[PDB]
Amino acid sequence: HMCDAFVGTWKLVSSENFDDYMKEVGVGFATRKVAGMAKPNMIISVNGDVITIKSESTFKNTEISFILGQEFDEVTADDRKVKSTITLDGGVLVHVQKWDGKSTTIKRKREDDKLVVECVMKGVTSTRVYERA
Ligand SMILES: CO[C@@H](C(=O)O)c1cccc(OCc2ccccc2Cl)c1OCc1ccccc1Cl
Repeated sequence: HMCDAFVGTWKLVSSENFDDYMKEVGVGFATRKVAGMAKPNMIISVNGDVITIKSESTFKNTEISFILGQEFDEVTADDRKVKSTITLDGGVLVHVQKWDGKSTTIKRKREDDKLVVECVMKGVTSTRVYERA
């Protein structure tokens, strides 16, 4: 029941500073422009200890499955090959991605009827807000 309030189908409804986040991560111009248009649907499910997060959009479809605290390989939507670990901290899903001596942290939390995603790379934060689909 660890992630019950996250489970479901969610649709992106707002974004702030995502272009700048992507710049900080090292994403190139064309990918930033196209990816920045996307309004993904995020599908979160749990089966035993395994959490699956799918993202479906016009730009790319991604899927990760993981156990909390157990590192895994991830290919991001911008084609980074990262090592990821996702944990729960006080009801917030905390996702750290490491690649090329770089790191980014993505936090997902339930706030009212929304799922709020905060993405941080160095001093740059982006906020992505999802509603139930
Ligand atoms: C599933 O993770 C979602 C979420 O929780 O909002 C999420 C959290 C943090 C960064 C994300 O994309 C980083 C990216 C995406 C595209 C280009 C450059 C970068 Cl740097 C992201 O996926 C967003 C995406 C996922 C799949 C398909 C399209 C999109 Cl636009």
